[PDB]
Amino acid sequence: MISLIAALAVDRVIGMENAMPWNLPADLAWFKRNTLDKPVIMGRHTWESIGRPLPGRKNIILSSQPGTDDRVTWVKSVDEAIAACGDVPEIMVIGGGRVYEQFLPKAQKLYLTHIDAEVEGDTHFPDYEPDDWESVFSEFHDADAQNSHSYCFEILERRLE
Amino acid sequence: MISLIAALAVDRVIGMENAMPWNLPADLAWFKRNTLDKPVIMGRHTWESIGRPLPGRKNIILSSQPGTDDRVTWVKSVDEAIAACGDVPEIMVIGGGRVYEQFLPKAQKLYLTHIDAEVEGDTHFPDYEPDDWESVFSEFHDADAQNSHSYCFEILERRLE
Ligand SMILES: CCc1nc(N)nc(N)c1C#C[C@H](C)c1cc2c(c(-c3ccc(CN)cc3)c1)OCO2
Ligand SMILES: CCc1nc(N)nc(N)c1C#C[C@H](C)c1cc2c(c(-c3ccc(CN)cc3)c1)OCO2
Repeated sequence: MISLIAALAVDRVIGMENAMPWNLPADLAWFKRNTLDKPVIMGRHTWESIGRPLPGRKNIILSSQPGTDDRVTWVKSVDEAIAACGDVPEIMVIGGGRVYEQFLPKAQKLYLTHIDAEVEGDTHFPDYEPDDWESVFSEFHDADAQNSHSYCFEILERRLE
Repeated sequence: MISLIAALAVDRVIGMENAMPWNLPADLAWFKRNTLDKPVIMGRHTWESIGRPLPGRKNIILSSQPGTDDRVTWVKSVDEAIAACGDVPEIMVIGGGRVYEQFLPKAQKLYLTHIDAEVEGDTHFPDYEPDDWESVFSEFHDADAQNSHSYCFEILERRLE
C-alpha cells in the first residue's frame, strides 16, 4: 500500500529539509527508519533539493518534464509511478505538496511529524478529512540539545469502513 | 508540593481562556481534572477574568492591591500564598504569566497543554530549563469536532538530583 510521509509545522506548512526547523535530526532518523528499503516517489522540486537518490531503493520522480538523471525512474502519471514500484508491501510518497495532493486519495497510511514551530510558507500538506483517518500512534518529544523544537510523530490509517 | 498548570500555544504564548484556542474543551476538562479539590493560586488579572471562585477549594489571589472580594483569600507574597494553602499534598498555580514566573523556582511539577496553534500575544510561559525538568507523561490528540486544533498534554517533574 501507499503511504505519505511528511514533516508539518503549524497550520500544516511544509518545506524542504535543508532549512530549519525541518532539520530536526530526530525527524531525519524517523524518516530514514520508515523509508528504509522501500521505494520512494517524489516530485521534481524535491528531487532537485535532494540532488541524488536515496540509497538502496527505487527512487521514482513524478514530473511532466523529461528526465535528466538516469539514476532514478521518471514517470508522468500517478499510475505509472505506482506500477514502477512493482509488487512491494509499502510505497512511500515523500513530497512535495503537489505530489502529496495527487497521492492522498490512494494513500492508506500517513506518517506525520508535527513540529511545534512557526514557519512562513506557501505550500501546505493536504487537508485530510479527520473523519476518514484513524490515529493509531503518536509519540511526543521535548525540545533538547539536538532538536530545537518539540515534535510529535503520528501515524494514521484510513478508516475504509 | 507546588505545581504550575498552563495551556501554551507555539513559542510558549499564554492567554486567558475566554478567547480561542484556549477554549479547547479537552483542555478545560484536563484542567478541571488536575485541579479538583486542590487549592489554586492565581494573579489578579486571572481572578478578574474568571469573575468568581473555582468551586470546592481554596482560591488564593496573589496581588499587591488590597482584596475586593471576600469569597477568596488575598495575599501579597509568594510565601503568604503557600502558607495559606495549609498542609496539603499539592498546590496548583493557575496563572498568569507573572505568577508562573514567581512560582517556577519552588515548583516541582508542570502540567502543560501544548496547543498546535498560532496566537499573537505579549505574555509567555516561563522559560523552564530543559535540563532541570524530566518529562514523565505526554498524550497527543488530533483536532476533532469539539477541539479546533491538535493538542498534547504533558507532565514534567523537577530533576532535583
Ligand atoms: C527528512 C525530511 C522529511 N521528514 C519527513 N517526516 N517526511 C519527509 N518527506 C521528509 C522529506 C524529505 C525530502 C525528500 C527531502 C528533501 C531534502 C533533503 C532530504 C534528505 C533526506 C535524507 C537525507 C539523508 N542524509 C538527506 C536529505 C529529503 O535534503 C535537501 O532537501
Ligand atoms: C482551562 C484553562 C487553563 N488550562 C490550563 N491547562 N491551565 C490553566 N491554568 C488554565 C487556566 C486558567 C484560568 C484560571 C482561567 C481563566 C479564565 C477562565 C477560567 C475558567 C476556568 C474554569 C471554568 C469552569 N467553567 C471556567 C473558566 C480559567 O474563564 C475566563 O478566564
